[PDB]
Amino acid sequence: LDRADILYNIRQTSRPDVIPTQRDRPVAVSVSLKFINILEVNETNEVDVVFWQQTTWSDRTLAWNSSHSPDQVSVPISSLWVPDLAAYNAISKPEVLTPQLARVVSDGEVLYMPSIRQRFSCDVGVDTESGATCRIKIGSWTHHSREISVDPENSDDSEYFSQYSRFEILDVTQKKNSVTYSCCPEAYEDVEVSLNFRKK
Amino acid sequence: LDRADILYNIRQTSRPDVIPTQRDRPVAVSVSLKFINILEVNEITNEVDVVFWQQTTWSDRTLAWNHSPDQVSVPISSLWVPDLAAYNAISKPEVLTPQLARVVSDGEVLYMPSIRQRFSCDVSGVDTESGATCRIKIGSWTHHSREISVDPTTENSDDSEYFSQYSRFEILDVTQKKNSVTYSCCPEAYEDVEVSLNFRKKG
Amino acid sequence: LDRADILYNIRQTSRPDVIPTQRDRPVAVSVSLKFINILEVNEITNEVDVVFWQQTTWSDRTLAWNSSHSPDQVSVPISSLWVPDLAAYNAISKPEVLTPQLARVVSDGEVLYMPSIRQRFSCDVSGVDTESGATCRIKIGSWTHHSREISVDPTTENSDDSEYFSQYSRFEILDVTQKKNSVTYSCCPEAYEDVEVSLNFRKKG
Amino acid sequence: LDRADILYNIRQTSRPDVIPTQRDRPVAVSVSLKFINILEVNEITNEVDVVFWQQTTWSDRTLAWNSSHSPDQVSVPISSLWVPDLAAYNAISKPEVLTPQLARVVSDGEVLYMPSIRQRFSCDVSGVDTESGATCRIKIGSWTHHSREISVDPTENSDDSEYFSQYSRFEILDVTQKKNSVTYSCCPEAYEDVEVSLNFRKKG
Amino acid sequence: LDRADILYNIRQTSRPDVIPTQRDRPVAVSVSLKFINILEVNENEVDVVFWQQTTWSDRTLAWNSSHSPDQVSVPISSLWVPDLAAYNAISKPEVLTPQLARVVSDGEVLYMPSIRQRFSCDVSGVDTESGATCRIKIGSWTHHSREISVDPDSEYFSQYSRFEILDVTQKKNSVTYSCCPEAYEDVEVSLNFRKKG
Amino acid sequence: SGCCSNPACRVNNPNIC
Amino acid sequence: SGCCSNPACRVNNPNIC
Amino acid sequence: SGCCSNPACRVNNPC
Amino acid sequence: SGCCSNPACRVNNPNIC
Amino acid sequence: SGCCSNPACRVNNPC
Repeated sequence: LDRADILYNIRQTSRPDVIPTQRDRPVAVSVSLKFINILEVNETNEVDVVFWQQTTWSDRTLAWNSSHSPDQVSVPISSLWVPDLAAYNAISKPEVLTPQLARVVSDGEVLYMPSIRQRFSCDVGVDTESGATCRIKIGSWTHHSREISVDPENSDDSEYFSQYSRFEILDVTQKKNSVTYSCCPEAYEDVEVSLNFRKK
Repeated sequence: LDRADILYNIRQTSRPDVIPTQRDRPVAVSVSLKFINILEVNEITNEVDVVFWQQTTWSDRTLAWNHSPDQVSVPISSLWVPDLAAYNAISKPEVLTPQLARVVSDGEVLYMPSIRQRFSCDVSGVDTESGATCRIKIGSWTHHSREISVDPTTENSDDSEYFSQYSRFEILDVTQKKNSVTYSCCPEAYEDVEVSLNFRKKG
Repeated sequence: LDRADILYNIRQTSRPDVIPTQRDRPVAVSVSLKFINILEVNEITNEVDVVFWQQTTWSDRTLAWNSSHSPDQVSVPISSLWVPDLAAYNAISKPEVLTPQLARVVSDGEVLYMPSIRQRFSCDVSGVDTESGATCRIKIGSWTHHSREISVDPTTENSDDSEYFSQYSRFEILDVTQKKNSVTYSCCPEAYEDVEVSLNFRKKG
Repeated sequence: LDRADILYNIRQTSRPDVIPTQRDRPVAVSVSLKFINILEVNEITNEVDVVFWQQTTWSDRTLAWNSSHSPDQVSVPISSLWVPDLAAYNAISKPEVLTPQLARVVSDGEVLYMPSIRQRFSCDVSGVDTESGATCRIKIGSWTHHSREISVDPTENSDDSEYFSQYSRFEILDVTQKKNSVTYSCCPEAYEDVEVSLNFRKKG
Repeated sequence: LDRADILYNIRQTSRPDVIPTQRDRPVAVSVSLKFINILEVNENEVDVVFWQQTTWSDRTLAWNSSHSPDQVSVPISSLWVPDLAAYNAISKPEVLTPQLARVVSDGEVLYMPSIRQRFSCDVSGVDTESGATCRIKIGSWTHHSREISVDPDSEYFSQYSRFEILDVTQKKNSVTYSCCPEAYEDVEVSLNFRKKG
Repeated sequence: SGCCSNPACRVNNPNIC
Repeated sequence: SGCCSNPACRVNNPNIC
Repeated sequence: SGCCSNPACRVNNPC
Repeated sequence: SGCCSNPACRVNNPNIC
Repeated sequence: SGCCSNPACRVNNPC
C-alpha cells in the first residue's frame, strides 16, 4: 500500500465518534504537557500559557501491514477519534495554534501534539523568590477509567521553554490521580500538572 | 450491540431539528448551574464574567436501545438540544469543553458543558460583607411549557465544592428557582429558572 | 401531520436562497427593535454597544400546512428558511446573534424570528451625561432588494421603550422611535424603504 | 422562468473556482470604495480603523438568462459565484464583511457585489489634528492574476461624501481612486491596481 | 483543455490529505518570508505582517500546456499544502489574503499568503542602535527530512511603519538526533529591527 | 400583556403582541 | 443621484450608479 | 460523595 | 522591474523571482 | 533526547 491507499482507507473507514475500546478494556491515553511560554499574568488570578500537549493512544482499526508500505502517515484529526480531554480549572477555550494533524503508525498508534494557547485560574507570588504555583487538572470530560485510562515524568524544564520569556520555570511535575468514590464501582482518573514559576 | 452499532444508529436516525415530544407531553428539561469561577466584575457597567457548568438533562426515547453498553458518549451535533437562553445575557455563551453528551440506554441525555459568559448583574457593594446577588433567568427561546418544561435540579441553596479556591471572589449562596407564569391572553404557561449568585471579594 | 413530518417537509422543500414572492407582490417584512441593554459608550471613538431583540416577521406560503389534527406552530432553524437580507446601513460591527438561531413557523406560513443581537453603532455620544442625552440612529433595510421585492415596516407600537430594558444598566432610555422611510429616486421607478430607529438615552444619576 | 428556476440553474452550474474569461479576454472588474466611517487612529503605530462599501462589478456570461417573461435581476449568495481575488497590499487586518454575503445578478450576466468592510490599514496618520490632515493610501489589486486575466478599473473618482457618518469623530477632505498599470522589464504582461487616497482630519 | 477543464480535473482528482512524494524522494518545499510591517512591540511579544512565499511540486496536478493555459489559480482547499508552523509562535497565523495558489502546467504550486502573527522575541533594546534580533523557527509539524525538505533590508517593508528593518537573514538548519536515523530540518528567519528616530 | 415581555410568548402569539 | 447613497439601489441600477 | 465535583462522574451517575 | 515586490507577478513568474 | 524538543521528531519516534 502507498500513502494515498492508507489515507483513503482511514478516511473511508473513519469512525471519529467511536471510541476504539478493544474488547471492554479502556483506551490507554498518555498525556504530557511541555510548556513553551508564559505570556500574561493578571491580578483576577489568571495565567496565559502556550504549551505542547503530547497525546498518544492506540486505535487498532487504523492498523495496516508495514511490509513494502510506509511505517507512518500524517492524518488530519477530523478523520480520527480523539479523547475528550479537558482542563477542569480552564477559564479559556483551548486555542490550537498548529496544523491539526496527527501521526499514525502502522500498528494503530496515534500521536497528536498540538500547540495550545490557554488561560487558567491559578494563584498568582509571581514576583517572589519562591514563585507562584499553577495547578492544572486534565481528564476525560464524559468517560470514566474503564473507557479512557489517562497517564503522565516529574522534572524537566526543559529545551521547550523560551529564553525570551518574561517568566522562568522552577519545576514542572505531572502526576496521575485515581479516585474511586463510595457511590460508584468505576475509578476516576486525572493528570495534575503543577507549574511553579517566577518573574525574571 | 457494541458502541459502534449504537453510535451508528443514533447518527443514521439523527433528527436534531425534531423535539422528542413523546405522546404530546413536553420534553422534561432539568437545568442546574454550578459556578466554577468569577473572573471580572465591572461595578461601573454592572457586568460580571463567569465560568459555570450547565448540567442539562432530558429524555429522548428515540435514542433508547436494549449484553450491550449501558451508556455512550455522543456529540451534541447528532442530538436535539433544548433552545435554552439567558434573557439577562450580554455575551454569546462560550463552550470551553468537548461538545459531547452522555446518552444512557433508557434514552436519557446528560449534557454538561463549561460555559464562559458575561451577564448584566447588580455588582453594587461587591467589597461589602453582604456582597452582590447576581440573578440570571434561563428559559426556552421559542417553546412554551407544553413543548419544553424547564426545571431546577437543586434549590439549591448549596454554595460550591466545584468553585475554584484560587478565585478573587467567594460564593456566599447559589439559589435556583422555577417560575411558572400563565398570562391572561394565552392558555399555555411560561416557565424559566431564576439563578441567584450571591458573592463577595476576598480582600 | 406530526412535528417530525412538518419539519421533514420544510427541510426537504427548503429554498432559503428563494424569496417567497407570491403573485409578484413583495414579501411584507415587519421589523421592530426592543432594547435590552446599553453596555459601553466610548467618547474617544464615538461608538455605542447595544443589546436588542430584533422581532422580524414575514409570510412564506410554501411553508404552510393543514392545522386540522396537526400542531398550529413549530420551531424551525433559520438555516432551513429564507430570511430577509436586513442590515443596518450605518453599523460599524457585524451583528452578533446571542440566542439559538430558531424561528417560529405558524401553519399559515407566517415566520416569526426574534434573535437577541449585540452590535456596535456610530453614535455622537458627546453629552451622554446631559439631561437631553445622546441619540442613536440605526437605518435598517434590505441589502440587495427594493420595495417591490421586500417591503419593510416598523409596526404601530410606540409604548414599550423601557419594557425590556435592564434595571441594572448604567444608562436610561428616554425615547425610542422606529419610523418607515419610503424614498423614490428620479432615476428609478421602484421605491426604496428603510426603518429608522432613533434611540435617545442618558447616564443614570 | 421564475426566481427559483434561475437560482437553481446558477447553483447547479456553479463554478466559483472558474474565472469567467470569455474568448481569452480578461474579466473587466470595476472597484469603487465608498467610506462610511473612520473609527480609530493610532498615531503611535501609524494605524487606521475604517468602515467602507466595496462596490465590485464584473460580467459572468455563463450566469446569463432570457429576461423575456422572467425577472431581470436576482439576489445570489457569493458562495455560488466566482469572485475576483482582490486584496489591499497595505492591509494589516483580515477584511471583516459586516453585511449579508449576497450579490445582485442581472439577466445579462452582470454581477454587482457591494459588502460593507471593516478593515485596519498601515497609513501615515501624522498630523491628523492639522488643517491639511492625513492622507491614507490603499492599493487594491488581484492577488494571483495579471491584467490579461483580471483588468481592474476605478468607478470617477472625486471627491466624497454623502455616505460618510455625520456622527464620526473624523471628517473626509477628499477621496481619489486612480488606476495604476505597470509593465515590468522581465515580463510582457501588465500589472494593475487601484490606488485609493483618503484625505481626512479630526473634527472640532 | 480550457481553464474550466483543468480546474475540474484538479477538483475531481483532489487529494489534499496526500503528500506528493514522487519516487520516494521528499517534497522540495521552498519557503521565503518577506516582511511588510512590524505593528506592536510590547513589554516580550512582537506583532508582524509578512508574505510567506511557499513553492513545491505536485506532479499529479500537471497537464499538457499545448493549446491550453500555462497556469491556473486554484484555491488551497483543493490542493495538498505543507504542514509548516513557527515553533516560537504565540498566536495562530492569520491569513489576510484570498486563499488561492498559482499552479503551473508542470505541477509547480506557488502559494504566497499575507500572514499577521505574534512571536516570542525579546523586546528589550528596540530603541537602541543595534536594535533587537527576532528569531523565527519555521518547519514541518509532523514530517521529517525524508518526506518534506524545507529550503530558504527589504523592498516590501512599509515606509509608514514605526519600525525600521536593519537585516533579514533566512538559514536552513538540518539536525540529526542520536535516537533517530532521519534528519530534521527548519528555516531560521532572523529579523533585525529598531524604532525610528 | 406580560406575554410581550417574554421572547417565547411573543413569537408564539402574533395576534396578541 | 440619491440612489447611489442606498445599498439596495446601487446594486439594482448599474446604469445609474 | 465527591462524585458530583467531577464532570465525568456527574454525567455517569444520574447527584 | 520590481516584479518580486508584486504578489500577482511573483506567483506568475517562478523563473524570474 | 534533543528529539523530544522537536515536534516532528516526538510524534515520529514513540519519547
